[PDB]
Amino acid sequence: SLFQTTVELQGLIDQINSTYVDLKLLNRFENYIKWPW
Amino acid sequence: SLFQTTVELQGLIDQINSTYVDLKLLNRFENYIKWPW
Ligand SMILES: *[C@@H]1O[C@H](CO)[C@@H](O[C@@H]2O[C@H](CO)[C@@H](O[C@@H]3O[C@H](CO[C@H]4O[C@H](CO[C@H]5O[C@H](CO)[C@@H](O)[C@H](O)[C@@H]5O)[C@@H](O[C@H]5O[C@H](CO)[C@@H](O)[C@H](O)[C@@H]5O)[C@H](O)[C@@H]4O)[C@@H](O[C@H]4O[C@H](CO)[C@@H](O)[C@H](O)[C@@H]4O)[C@H](O)[C@@H]3O)[C@H](O)[C@H]2NC(C)=O)[C@H](O)[C@H]1NC(C)=O
Ligand SMILES: *[C@@H]1O[C@H](CO)[C@@H](O[C@@H]2O[C@H](CO)[C@@H](O[C@@H]3O[C@H](CO[C@H]4O[C@H](CO[C@H]5O[C@H](CO)[C@@H](O)[C@H](O)[C@@H]5O)[C@@H](O[C@H]5O[C@H](CO)[C@@H](O)[C@H](O)[C@@H]5O)[C@H](O)[C@@H]4O)[C@@H](O[C@H]4O[C@H](CO)[C@@H](O)[C@H](O)[C@@H]4O)[C@H](O)[C@@H]3O)[C@H](O)[C@H]2NC(C)=O)[C@H](O)[C@H]1NC(C)=O
Repeated sequence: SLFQTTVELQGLIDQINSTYVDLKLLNRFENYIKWPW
Repeated sequence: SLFQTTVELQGLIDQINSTYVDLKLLNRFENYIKWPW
């Protein structure tokens, strides 16, 4: 039971890590390029 | 073991929740200020 819980938690951590990386990358990309495009 | 798992989960939640606050602050700031520079 503890192993299954930890595996699910690790999958969730990986997903959240990837999604925050993507969101921060999108924010930096929108800051990098000019506005009126 | 359960205390360690709960501590890891709480540490994850704190980072998630602070990241959500940080993202929403930037979103609100960008909503307040008009797009043109
Ligand atoms: C979940 O999200 C997390 C984001 O919050 C993410 O963690 C971060 O991921 C980044 C990549 O996506 C990591 O960036 C890497 O940085 C490498 C450079 O590391 C050098 O510095 C280390 C220590 O520096 C720290 O402290 C200084 C201040 O002194 C600070 O400015 C830095 O930002 C760091 O915080 C060195 O580690 C050594 O020292 C520590 C103790 O401080 C020891 O514990 C270590 O064992 C070790 O002895 C390290 O050796 C490096 O010198 C990038 O490496 C580039 O540069 C080196 C030369 O420095 C080249 O040789 C490489 O080829 C490469 O070009 C690397 O590419 C990457 O950019 C970031 O470090 C992560 N942060 C933490 C805290 O871990 C998680 O990864 C993510 N989860 C998953 C699963 O992905
Ligand atoms: C870190 O993350 C945190 C969670 O992600 C976050 O906290 C969240 O903040 C939100 C607001 O920013 C909160 O949403 C509000 O919810 C109000 C409703 O609250 C009522 O229920 C409370 C109890 O909730 C429990 O039960 C529900 C199911 O009903 C469950 O979903 C919850 O998870 C809880 O288990 C009541 O609190 C009472 O009981 C607790 C103990 O359980 C006591 O400690 C309290 O002191 C209190 O006695 C509360 O009183 C409410 O009854 C929304 O209120 C609407 O509805 C009420 C009627 O119910 C109206 O009167 C209001 O006018 C309004 O219309 C409110 O609008 C908002 O949506 C969210 O609940 C928080 N989550 C948690 C877990 O607390 C943190 O903000 C975040 N950190 C930072 C820095 O942001």
